Amino acid sequence: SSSNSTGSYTPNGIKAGVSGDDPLSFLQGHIGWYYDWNATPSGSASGASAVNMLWGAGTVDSTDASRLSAFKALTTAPQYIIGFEEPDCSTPGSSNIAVADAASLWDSTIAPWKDQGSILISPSMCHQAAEEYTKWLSAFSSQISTSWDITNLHINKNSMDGVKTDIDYYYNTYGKPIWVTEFACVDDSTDFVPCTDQSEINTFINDIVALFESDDRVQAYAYSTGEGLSPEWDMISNGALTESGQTYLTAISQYH
Repeated sequence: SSSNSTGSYTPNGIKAGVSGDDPLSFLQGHIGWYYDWNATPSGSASGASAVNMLWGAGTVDSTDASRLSAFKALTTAPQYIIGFEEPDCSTPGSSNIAVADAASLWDSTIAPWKDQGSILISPSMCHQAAEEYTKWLSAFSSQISTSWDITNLHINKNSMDGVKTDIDYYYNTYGKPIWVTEFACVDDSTDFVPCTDQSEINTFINDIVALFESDDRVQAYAYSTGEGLSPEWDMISNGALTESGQTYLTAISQYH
């Protein structure tokens, strides 16, 4: 053996993860990792790694303020840090940060942990592969002094062709391993229309989990439990695991 992160780029050798705390009790034993958009996840699961996150710059609302303040009070080095949630968007549950402000915060507040072994995951673009035209991440990449280890994607698509478009764009541009920190069935061909048909949702979840497992560029992925998606996409409903939640669980259980 030879003479650095404690963590692997695929946490615990399981690509599959989840966003949010309510799902953990249900997915435990079949996921490598989890996060809940807080500085530290409030939930816990044996067998999986907690992933830390800095959601934003701390001014969108009092939750943004609370998360930045918790992140600055960390005294124990994260294994993994996810960067800002959709700083390129201004709509609900997006962090809405100008490039220059985000670069400075990344460098001052996230980057120092790399020295302690933390794996750095980039901010997520809401614009997906249209980041080619909006140029938020590309300008951010130019302005930061400490780069990321792992390129962070949000995939909101309704076909594997669209999923591949996103992975291709980000892999061809940066040549770094990818984490899909949120995916959802959404028709984005025209505007942003979340999928509502359960049968199409099931096919999507089964298809995308197979794609991600087989794609060596994708080192981790997580089902989105974020805001603005269809009720049929909800993983949890009145404390129960929904059909969509069960389709994800069954799909990731074929692997681990």
